[PDB]
This record gives sequence, structure tokens and C-alpha cells, in this order.
Amino acid sequence: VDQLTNDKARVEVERDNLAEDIMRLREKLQEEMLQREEAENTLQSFRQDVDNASLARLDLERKVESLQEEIAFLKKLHEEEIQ
Amino acid sequence: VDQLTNDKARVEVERDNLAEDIMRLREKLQEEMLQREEAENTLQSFRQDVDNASLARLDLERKVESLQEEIAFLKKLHEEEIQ
Amino acid sequence: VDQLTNDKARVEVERDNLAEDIMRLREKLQEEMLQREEAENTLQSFRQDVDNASLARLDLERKVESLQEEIAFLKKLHEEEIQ
Repeated sequence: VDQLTNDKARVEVERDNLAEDIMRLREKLQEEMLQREEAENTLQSFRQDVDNASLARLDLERKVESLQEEIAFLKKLHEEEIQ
Repeated sequence: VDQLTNDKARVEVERDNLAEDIMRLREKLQEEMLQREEAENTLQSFRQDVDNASLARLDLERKVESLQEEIAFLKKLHEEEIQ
Repeated sequence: VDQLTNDKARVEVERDNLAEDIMRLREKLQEEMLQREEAENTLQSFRQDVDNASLARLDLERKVESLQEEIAFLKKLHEEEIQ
């Protein structure tokens, strides 16, 4: 009457193999997570870099204009007054 | 003769647990997808930022050269002509 | 006495479906991997871009100072000597 010895062995084999595939995908998944987590950090550092670059490039543009004004005045001074 | 009541219960337990692990990996996977999708967007914005920075840094380099030329002429004017 | 024909069919159905879910998650996982791998490359190119931008923005700041010095000397020359 009783009969479950060969069936539970089949379930065990199919379970083992399915577990192995789930295992590999999990390990790959964890690997991608750490990678994209460090990528997020590198992303932050990049964002902080471009803004500071935008600040210093602004200070340069303003000082360049200052040089342009002072030169234009040097040009409207010694060349066209009395002579 | 008939016998499948205890076997289908074993399959059900192993199925439930395998489904749970597949479930968690799926949720983590979806989480990584949204994260890397927003990272792709931040990547685009960064690319657009560095090119525009490269355009304005070019306009500055050209105008700096212009200042250098006009100064060099101011220096070759009032100091070394007649006096 | 013998009895495993209907049980192995149940295991087969549950196996097929679990395999299908594992299959999809695997394909999504592979897709995220290639995406984050190319993102890593774009990350490298960005890093190389910001440093070179930092080098040229430095050369500009130094030359701007040079222009400031030469102008300040042009201003302390023709306006306040003998006249």
C-alpha cells in the first residue's frame, strides 16, 4: 500500500538543480548590486566635480571680462587724447 | 492501489520555498533596474554638461589669446617707438 | 503496488513553470549586466574628461593671472611716472 520512496527522490533532484540556478542568479545579482552601488558613489563625485568646474569657469569668465574692460580703456587712453 | 496524497504535499512545500527565493531575487532585480535606469539618465545629463563645459572653456581660451595679442601690442606701442 | 506515474507528472509541471520564471529573471539579469558594463565604460570616459577639463581650466587661470599682472604694469607705467 505505502509508496513514496522513488517520488521524493525525484523531487529532491529537481529541487537541487533548480536551487543551483537560483543560486547562481543570486550571486550575479549581488555582484551587480555592489557594482551599481559604487557606480552611484562615482556618480555623486562626478556631479560635485562638474558644479565646482562650473563655479571656477564662471570666475574665469568674469575676470576675462574685467581684463577686456581694462584693456579697452588702455586703448582709449594713450592713443586718442591730445598727442 | 491509489497513492499520491503525501507526495503532492512534498512537491507543494518545495515549490512554495523555491517560489519565495525566486520572488526575492525578482524584487531585487526590479530594484536594480530602476536604479540603473535613473543612472542612465544621470549619465546623459553628465554627458551634456561636459560638452557644454568644453564649449565655454573654448570660448575662454580664444578670448584669453585675444587679450594676449592686444596686451602684446600695448607693450610694443608706448615703450618702443620714438620717445 | 507500483505507483509514480501521476506524481512525476506533477513534479514536471511545477518544474517547468519554476524554470520559466528563473529563465526570465536570468535574461533580465544578463540585460542589466551588459547595461551596467557599458555604464562603467561611460563612467571611465567621464572621469578622463573632468580631469583634462581641470588641467585646461588651470592653464587658463594661470594665464589670466599673467594678463592681470601685465595690465597692472601697463597701468602703473604710462599714467604715473613723469608727465
